[PDB]
Parts: sequence; C-alpha cells; structure tokens
Amino acid sequence: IVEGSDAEIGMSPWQVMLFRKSPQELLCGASLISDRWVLTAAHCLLYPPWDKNFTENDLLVRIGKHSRTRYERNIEKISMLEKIYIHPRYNWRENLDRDIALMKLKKPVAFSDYIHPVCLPDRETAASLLQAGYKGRVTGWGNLKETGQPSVLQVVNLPIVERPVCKDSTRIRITDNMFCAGYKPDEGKRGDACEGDSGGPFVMKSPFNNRWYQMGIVSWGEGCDRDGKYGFYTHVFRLKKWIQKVIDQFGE
Amino acid sequence: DFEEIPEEYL
Amino acid sequence: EADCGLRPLFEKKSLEDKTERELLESY
Ligand SMILES: CCOC(=O)CO/N=C(/c1ccccn1)C1(c2ccc3c(c2)nc(CNc2ccc(C(=N)N)cc2)n3C)CC1
Repeated sequence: IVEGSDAEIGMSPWQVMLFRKSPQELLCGASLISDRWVLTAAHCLLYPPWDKNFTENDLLVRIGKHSRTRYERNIEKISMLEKIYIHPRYNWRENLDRDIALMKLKKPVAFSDYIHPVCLPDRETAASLLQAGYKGRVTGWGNLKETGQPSVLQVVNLPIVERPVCKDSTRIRITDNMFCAGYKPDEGKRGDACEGDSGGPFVMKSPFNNRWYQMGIVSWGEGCDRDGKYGFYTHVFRLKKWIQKVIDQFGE
Repeated sequence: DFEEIPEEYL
Repeated sequence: EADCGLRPLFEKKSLEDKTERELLESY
C-alpha cells in the first residue's frame, strides 16, 4: 500500500494472505467471506503472461495476520486449499475482465477477535455506496512504493472515481466489471495499492447498518500511486451471481 | 524474510 | 453471513477505528 498507514489490531479481520509454500513468500491479498471461503483476484492464481498458474497444493492461506513476515503464534490460522474456482469468463487475454476467484478451504477456520468474515454486497447496498467520491478502504502487505515492504498490514482510504475519469486516465479499455479509485492530481491527498496487494479487498462501511462490505478486489494498476493514474478494482457485486452459484454448488 | 511456519502445514 | 462485517474489536464492542469516520463523511 503506497501512502497508507499501519492497521490497528483487529481492524481488518477478513484480511487473508495468499502464501506460497516453496519458496515461502507472499503471493497476493485475499478476503475471508465465510469459515470455508476465501475471495481473491483470479490473476493471483492464473496469469499466463507472468507464468502464473498455481494449483491448490502450491498455496497456503494465512488468516488473522497483522505482521507481514512473522509467524503469529496463537493468533493467525494457516489453511490449506481444497479447491480453486476461477470465473469461467475471466479474461486475462485482453483486459483482466471478471478478475475474481474463490478458494474453498480444506476445513472451516475458527473465528476470533482477529478472524471474522466481511459481507458481500446486495444490489441495494452496491447502488447506494458505489458512487464517485465515496471512500472505500484498501489493505495489504504489498510494496510501500512503486520502486520497500511493510512490517505490518497497511491501510488506506481511497475515493471512488467517476467512470469517465477512470477511462480517460488510461489507454486500457475499462469494462463495467471494473471500477477505479484514488485521488486526482489536484486533490492533494494520495495513496494506492501496489505489488503484493492485488487480490486484496476494497471495503466500505455501510452507514445504513454499520457493517463492512467488500465492494472491490485489487485488480490492476499502471505503476503505483502515479499522479493521474488510478487503481482498478473488480466490481464484486456485478459478479456476485457467479459467487453465489459456486458457493451453492460445491459450497459449504 | 519470512519466518518459518510450522512444518505441519507444508 | 448473519454476523458478517461486524468486527469483534470494533463494531462488536461499539468501538470505532481511527479512520472510519473519513469514510462515513464521504457518504
Ligand atoms: C510490465 C509490462 O506490462 C505491460 O506492458 C502491459 O500490462 N497490461 C496491463 C493491462 C491491465 C488491464 C487490462 C489489460 N492490460 C497492466 C497490468 C496487467 C495485469 C496486472 C497489473 C497491471 N497489475 C496486476 C496486479 N497487481 C497490481 C494491482 C493494482 C495496482 C495498483 N492499484 N497500483 C498495482 C499492482 N495484474 C494481474 C499494465 C496495467
């Protein structure tokens, strides 16, 4: 997270770390949506241009973490992957469209003060909050600058940007399954997700029921925190039906 | 610089 | 989920984190 700050303990209990066994390293960010389901970006698992195509056994999910590199004894829980499900229409060829994936854990994770699921938005929640200017929150253990690594989970609050502005900031073709966030050059404030943060959650706290909802998944960006550029996010609600069906098909 | 995690998960 | 989005160390004990108000002020 570029220009973020250290997370408070228990501030993001749904934060999950996609961790590679060999060599042991951070692969991506992710989120806890139930005791057996973790949500992340499809590109974290499958991304041919970067020679990425992990199988369940290559991965480990670390939940309840705060510190980046330290094994948090008596706090974090490390789960194994039973199955990986990538959106059947995720398009890594043209533009990372429908960049979403579900990972079912081998056995249910126990909730605690540091482990708790975030909500997925319903049509109405999405309609009211997914508006230009409304701020969401991005968290992760990714790079602090485009060109080090944090000691602790980082967090930054970023405003949703008008679609025309998002489109006019890049040569990439934006789809409806994406939204962008971040400050404009004249807005003064800054911050953005960066390498190591992708797959992570973009959440918003509904002022209607005071619950946190995951509106986006860190998907792509051109550099990190560059003036005139914005972080792009998978529109979670637009692809919820796929989520529901997977969870009600192979789910538990 | 990742600290060794219980070999039990590997 | 019936208890989703309510944090044990915050919402559950009516404590607010240091920057959530920034979010709410933008809505
Ligand atoms: C390094 C050279 O790359 C290239 O020449 C072409 O990159 N092509 C694209 C692209 C994006 C969307 C649709 C089509 N093509 C890209 C690109 C492509 C795939 C990407 C990507 C960035 N970023 C990620 C994941 N990591 C990531 C996510 C968000 C970030 C941010 N908000 N600053 C910073 C990093 N994945 C996964 C340059 C922006």
